[PDB]
Amino acid sequence: GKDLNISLPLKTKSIAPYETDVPVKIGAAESLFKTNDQGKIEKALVKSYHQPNDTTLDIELKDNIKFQNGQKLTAEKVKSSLENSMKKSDLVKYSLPISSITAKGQKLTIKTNSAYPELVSELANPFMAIYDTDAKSDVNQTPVGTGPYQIKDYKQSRKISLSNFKDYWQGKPKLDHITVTYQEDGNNRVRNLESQKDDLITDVPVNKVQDIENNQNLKVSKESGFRTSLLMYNHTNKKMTKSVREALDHIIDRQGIADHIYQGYAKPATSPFNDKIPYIKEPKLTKQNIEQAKMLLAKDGYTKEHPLKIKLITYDGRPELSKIAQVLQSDAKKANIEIDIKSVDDIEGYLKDRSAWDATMYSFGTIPRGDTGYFFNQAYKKDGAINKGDYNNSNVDDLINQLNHTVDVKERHNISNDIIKLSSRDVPNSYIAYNDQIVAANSKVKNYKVTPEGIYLIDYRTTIE
Ligand SMILES: N[C@@H](Cc1c[nH]c[nH+]1)C(=O)O
Ligand SMILES: N[C@@H](Cc1c[nH]c[nH+]1)C(=O)O
Ligand code: NI
Repeated sequence: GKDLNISLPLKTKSIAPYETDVPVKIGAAESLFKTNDQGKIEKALVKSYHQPNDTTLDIELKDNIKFQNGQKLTAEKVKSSLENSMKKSDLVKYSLPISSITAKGQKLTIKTNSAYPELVSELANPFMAIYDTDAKSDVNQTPVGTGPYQIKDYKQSRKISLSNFKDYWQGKPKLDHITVTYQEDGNNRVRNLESQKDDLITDVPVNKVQDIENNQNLKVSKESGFRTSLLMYNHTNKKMTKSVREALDHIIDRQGIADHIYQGYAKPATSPFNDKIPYIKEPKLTKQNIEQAKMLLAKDGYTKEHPLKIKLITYDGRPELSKIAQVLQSDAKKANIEIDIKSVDDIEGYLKDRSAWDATMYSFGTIPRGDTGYFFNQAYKKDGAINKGDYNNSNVDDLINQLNHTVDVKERHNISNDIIKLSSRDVPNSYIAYNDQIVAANSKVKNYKVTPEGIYLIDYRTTIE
């Protein structure tokens, strides 16, 4: 009727907002701040804020906002939500170095111990979305947010059912119900769309784009965005030496991957960050060189008779990753590396066992809110939430720590580029492509978001005509 069916990759376990960005994506939860369609930070739940000095953030919340259970969004509710998320999630904790929070009425004051200029930016992170900590339901199954669609039922790792919250603060939402089901295989997501089992899908495989564009019942939307595919190394395994990481870096053919695997919907990568960001100084592009890789591997004693063995993990959710793994395996054999590819259904859970993998295909949104700090703190610091391979170098740590208290924006750019230059020498990961996000829908579905941060999808204006 006005019911919308969505098919997404990357199944979740908990759907607490501090465990996954899914509740923000599907319209259930909202953070204090957001980014707009051009990627700039804006107030969302906040009416006004001020920073009287470099350790104090004063916020006044909007006065007309309710949670989906009818409770008012007050400063006390925001305090308890943020404190709970800090306690329950390392990602949230390491992004928000908050020393205290005080609340009265609609006003809250957030303090830090020292200057952290990216604090407001990180309050736009979907993992910091606000939920009602006093709700008498399990936040891991049916959290209660302020968004336009309330989660009514969750079948773990399979299906989320949401219903219109009529008193949504920005206006009455335009759909009656949304059903989200997980499907990891992109070809299956496309088949579900073509058969009308689903109405909106994300992460469309590039080789299906033409088939969908050809269909007059469907439409495809693409956004270049800020997501990077990569080969991530497990630094806790002593065999993954600098020579080995450099060898693998030279077996990748980034230009060929962008042209033939992504069919032009990606550009070859050097650093984590898309080269379209104008202040980023990218390292030199590595061109494939099998002879160089063989020479590097000989440094550690590997030969055709005694090759390096690598267990490489992959997953289906981002559909080009496993196509890249196959061609890495074929080419690596020419350089005396035998790669065994293991495709897994739950990538984040699988990689927690650091004895079970040598390298993994991976993807990540490296600059979702306009600053490089988030990525460096989460991917290049020990215990950072996306640093699955435990990369850490004290010299890089020092620069990241300096960046965190640096207010002057041009100085932040300079330190960021120094971190890129120093870290690149270690080959912490091999960044492969800056690739577009491709979303497809039935033509009757209108006003979903396909914007550069790669997080938002559903809002109170999304509809079916
Ligand atoms: N960060 C990886 C793996 C992941 C699973 N769920 C969320 N992320 C990706 O987005 O492709
Ligand atoms: N799937 C999102 C969010 C995430 C957090 N951790 C892993 N993934 C991304 O890769 O950017
Ligand atoms: Ni992810």
